[PDB]
Amino acid sequence: NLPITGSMDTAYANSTQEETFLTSTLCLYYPTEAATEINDNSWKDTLSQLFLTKGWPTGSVYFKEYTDIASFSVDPQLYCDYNVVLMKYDATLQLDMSELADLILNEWLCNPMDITLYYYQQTDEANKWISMGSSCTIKVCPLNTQTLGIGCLTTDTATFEEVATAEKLVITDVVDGVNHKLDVTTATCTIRNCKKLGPRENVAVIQVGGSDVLDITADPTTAPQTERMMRINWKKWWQVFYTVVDYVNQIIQAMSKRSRSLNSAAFYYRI
Amino acid sequence: QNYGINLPITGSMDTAYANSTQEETFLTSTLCLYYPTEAATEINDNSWKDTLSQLFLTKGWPTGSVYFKEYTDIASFSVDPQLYCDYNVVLMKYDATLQLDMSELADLILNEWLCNPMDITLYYYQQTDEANKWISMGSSCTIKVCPLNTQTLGIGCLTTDTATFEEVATAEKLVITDVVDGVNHKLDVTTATCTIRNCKKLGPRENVAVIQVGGSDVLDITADPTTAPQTERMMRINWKKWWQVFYTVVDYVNQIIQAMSKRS
Amino acid sequence: EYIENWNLQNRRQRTGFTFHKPNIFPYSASFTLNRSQPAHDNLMGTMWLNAGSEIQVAGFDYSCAINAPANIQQFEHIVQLRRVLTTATITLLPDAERFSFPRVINSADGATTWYFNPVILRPNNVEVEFLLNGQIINTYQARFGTIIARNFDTIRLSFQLMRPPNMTPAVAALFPNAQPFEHHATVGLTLRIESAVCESVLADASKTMLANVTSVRQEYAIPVGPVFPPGMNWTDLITNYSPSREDNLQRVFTVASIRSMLV
Amino acid sequence: MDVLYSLSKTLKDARDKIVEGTLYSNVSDLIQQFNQMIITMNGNEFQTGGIGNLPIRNWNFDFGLLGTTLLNLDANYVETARNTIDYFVDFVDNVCMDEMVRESQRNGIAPQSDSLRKLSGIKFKRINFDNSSEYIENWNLQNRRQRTGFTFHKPNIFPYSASFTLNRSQPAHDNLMGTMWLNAGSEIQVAGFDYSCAINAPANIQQFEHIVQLRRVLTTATITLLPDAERFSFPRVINSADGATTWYFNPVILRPNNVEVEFLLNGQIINTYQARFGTIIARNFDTIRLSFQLMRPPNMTPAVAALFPNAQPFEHHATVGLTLRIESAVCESVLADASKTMLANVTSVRQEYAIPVGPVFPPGMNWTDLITNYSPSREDNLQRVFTVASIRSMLV
Ligand SMILES: *[C@@H]1O[C@H](CO)[C@@H](O)[C@H](O)[C@H]1NC(C)=O
Ligand SMILES: *[C@@H]1O[C@H](CO)[C@@H](O)[C@H](O)[C@H]1NC(C)=O
Ligand SMILES: [Ca+2]
Ligand SMILES: [Ca+2]
Ligand SMILES: [Ca+2]
Ligand SMILES: [Ca+2]
Ligand SMILES: [Ca+2]
Ligand SMILES: [Ca+2]
Ligand SMILES: [Ca+2]
Ligand SMILES: [Ca+2]
Ligand SMILES: [Cl-]
Ligand SMILES: [Zn+2]
Ligand SMILES: [Zn+2]
Ligand SMILES: [Zn+2]
Repeated sequence: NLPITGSMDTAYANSTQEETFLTSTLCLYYPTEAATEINDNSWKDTLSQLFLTKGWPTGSVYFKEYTDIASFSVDPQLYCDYNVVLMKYDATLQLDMSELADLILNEWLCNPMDITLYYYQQTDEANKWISMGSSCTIKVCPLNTQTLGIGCLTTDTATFEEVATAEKLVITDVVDGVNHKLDVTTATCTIRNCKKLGPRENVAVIQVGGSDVLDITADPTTAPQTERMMRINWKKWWQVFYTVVDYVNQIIQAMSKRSRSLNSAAFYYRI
Repeated sequence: QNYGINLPITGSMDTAYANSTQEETFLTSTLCLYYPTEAATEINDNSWKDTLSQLFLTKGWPTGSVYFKEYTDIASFSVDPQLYCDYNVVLMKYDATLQLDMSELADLILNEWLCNPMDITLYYYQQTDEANKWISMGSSCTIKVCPLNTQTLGIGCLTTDTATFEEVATAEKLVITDVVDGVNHKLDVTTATCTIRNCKKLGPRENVAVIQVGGSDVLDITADPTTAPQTERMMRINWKKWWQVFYTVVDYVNQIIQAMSKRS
Repeated sequence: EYIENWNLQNRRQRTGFTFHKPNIFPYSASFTLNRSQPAHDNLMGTMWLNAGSEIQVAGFDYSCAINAPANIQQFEHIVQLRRVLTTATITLLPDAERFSFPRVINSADGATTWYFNPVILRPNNVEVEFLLNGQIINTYQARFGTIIARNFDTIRLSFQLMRPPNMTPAVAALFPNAQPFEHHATVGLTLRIESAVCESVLADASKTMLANVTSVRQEYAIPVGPVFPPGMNWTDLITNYSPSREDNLQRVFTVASIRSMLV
Repeated sequence: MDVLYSLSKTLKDARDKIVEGTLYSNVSDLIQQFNQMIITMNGNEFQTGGIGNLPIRNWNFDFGLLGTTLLNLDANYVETARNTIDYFVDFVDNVCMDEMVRESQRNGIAPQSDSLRKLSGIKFKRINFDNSSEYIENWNLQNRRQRTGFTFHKPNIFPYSASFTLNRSQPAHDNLMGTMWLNAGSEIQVAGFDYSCAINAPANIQQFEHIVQLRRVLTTATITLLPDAERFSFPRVINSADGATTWYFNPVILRPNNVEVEFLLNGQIINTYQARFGTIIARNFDTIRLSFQLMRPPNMTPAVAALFPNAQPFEHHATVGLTLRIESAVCESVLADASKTMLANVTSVRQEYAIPVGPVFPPGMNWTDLITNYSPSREDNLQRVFTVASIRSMLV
């Protein structure tokens, strides 16, 4: 990182929207019921041709399908330069969808949490415990300097306080500066000590139907709706895809290139 | 003053404020309340329109000007809703299952539209820009579309076979269709029961205020996903009785009118 | 200087008065709306303060020139100086700090108040024209800081709101494709005449002739006469600066300088 | 230059003092000086003009002397004097214009027009008398290699520069730390902005620095320092440094903390003021260093606490501004300022006659370019043309 000095008299460059569309890829994530209702085996081709009418080259818009919010939340691997997740709304899953958004709208620096040998804690408000798997049931036993438990016995898990049950993804936030013994099913879950670095600008979440319920910040005093969190009312999925295609320029203007240099080596759909 | 986009109007930042014009506008303006049949059902009083007119008179309106129009429900009210009052207030009952229909109705009545007739049998139709929409109304509106290419052949559809078309509306009473711009579309609609119009959203409708009774903020009067604006004419209240809803509308009628602009 | 100009004017020779910050513009805080409607929510126009030796103008578009051709909204402002200025040093600054904060402004006829919520953008294609008798004398394109207007009686400021073709998400949010518009794109301009030369007498920031004459007239309760406005108010005087007013005012200014030699 | 100035001063004194009815005792010395000027100039041929659209003009001096026997001046005497005065004023105006439009790189202090070079001859020094104006006095001091001094009300020392430096930036430009400034004329507005309000800063303090280099040394400078920057306190959409994109700025103004202004000369601290606002005196400096701090308020009201969250998004960006206005200063070099007119006169003459761009000054006499690259050669040429412009302003 170096200082950048700019002149406020500098002339605006021409639109780069065409070039970024030509040199980037767009990944769309939708629920399988969308494909069920559309009932057309060539609809990927149709959406690709419509996106070509919108500027994107053929073969740059990738369509990815997930069963539901709960399943998609197990290690979501976002591939393209720009990712748009069409997330169905359910009044019963307000937390989970939020968690999913909280997982994909932010960058996370995660390290393994070997609970069975080590005692863990959360240093600051950015530190969370992100647990993903088939069934994440997490119980917590707060501890203290004398190494005893507060309303929990380290030798008896039945006394561990309950914070997650049968979860595909859950973010656990406990009181900072306190050591907690953890009881989670390592067989059906993996828990990681994570820090949210900041917003993840290459991922937009469009909530299909419903109202504003997403809360991507653990702080109760903030429920910020960034430009990348859209929400559309719906009755047909074809209308949903038509609006995603038509306002694609608007959607991408709300997004920015990831810019984060990762330690990982994952697969990407890139040109 | 009117709508002088054509010609300039110059003003001085020292011009003294006139007095309140609220009384004069109430005296020269007709007020209409659009409420669902359920409201009249829960209000067993038959002379209740008279009482509401009297209460408005206590609030300044002359006793020939406040009007009350009933509609069965949102679906039926969305069929060619005619608003002929200087100030229109639509009390719109909220239902979680009809969110898109609430949004379509509010978009239709909270905005001005320039609509031209459509002939889905005689011509193909495309949408020019983000303002060009298709607005279909009637008893039942089932609309299917086949996007064409530059060669007029269909994309993921066959023009001859309507079954291969893509379905954007079923049995609707009102629907706003927004397709990808610049692409000719062959259309199939139930013209017997569905009139479709090629419409352009000119701008907000300033004399119509929708009070959403109960519920939350679900109205999305913009086809752009990135924007869900809440204009000052889109109000929301929490309710258990319709008499209290009407009393709230009457008592804060000054606040409701100052949130709207008189008919031009 | 004043007696020299008096003698020169008696002989019909070219006079010259050097003014630091001449009070050449009568106070006028006004606005023009080129696009408007009774709700005052999608407004395009200009608002300006001409005061003394300062012009502060600002062109505002509520739609941010979304529908304007080429995404450019052209704003123009004209100030007709009541006397010709020569050898004028003028500061240009891109922004108008006076029209960059939210304000509630009366309607042209005073019936209602409208709302202004500026978000300031760099003025584009800035063009200052200094004209004399309807002919262009000096032209400055995209020039800021000190400029020289050698001889002019009219200032024509043409500027543009150019919608930025690229926007970051925070920026892209503020300017939606359609109404409602909550952040109105404003382009400013500030013009400051620091020093000029005029063949006529004027008030300015460094002298005391006007203040001396006004003080003497107020101290002895001089009734209003048929030449000068009541109280020797400079705005009225310069607004209707007639040759008869110019002669009387030069006389009293010369006498005031002669008095200042001693008092 | 001194001879041209003396001609102009003699002509101005003659205009002001040779008036109807005045005692000859009032003008006797002036009459002697005027007749001496006639004697010196008589029989001398000059040519002005011939550059740009400035017309070639030929000047011939064959004049009679003024009478000396009157007790009081009458109308006849004044008209007789005025004819010669008019011709001489025309000549001096044309010489001044011919000099104002010319420049040289190596020897720009020396006269450039043929007429002024001829007037630099020894025989013309008889015209020379009282050199009392500030510009001619500084010209004579510079010729004698003495310390020079020009007083400027609001010196135009800072070239126009509206720029920003981002010390923390992202492609989405939403967690931005840096500063933006306008230097223009005698004004410097600076504003440091932190989008996170220094929540992650070590001691909740963000340090901002702004160094401005003056192209000439200023002395005896009265400056006003104010703790806010109105220029960077309203929302704006600003281009990016490359111009590719635009970012958003939504200031909320906090008072600057630990304000420290240093006036430096050759990198040495001459004057220093901490937490001092209003009028300060910088006695001798060439650099201004403004250091200020954004201190996160330890205690906040609910509205203030709502403005500044723990993490992103950041919608209200904390800003601390400083304003520095030089009202009066002294410089050893000529500078444009707000009260004088020499620059405007030189530019006006160069424009009215369509003078081609020369090898010294920037096109159009643009002050920003001149002061940005204020080289010694440019300073010499500028002092020459400014002295000539003042001499011209004595008459025209
Ligand atoms: C920018 O757009 C203009 C307008 O057509 C075009 O002439 C120009 O070549 C484009 N590119 C650049 C780099 O200016
Ligand atoms: C406005 O109100 C004032 C204050 O009572 C009253 O005197 C006046 O007549 C009213 N009407 C007008 C036109 O000013
Ligand atoms: Ca969960
Ligand atoms: Ca327990
Ligand atoms: Ca915690
Ligand atoms: Ca929260
Ligand atoms: Ca519908
Ligand atoms: Ca098909
Ligand atoms: Ca469309
Ligand atoms: Ca929308
Ligand atoms: Cl000043
Ligand atoms: Zn108006
Ligand atoms: Zn001053
Ligand atoms: Zn940048």
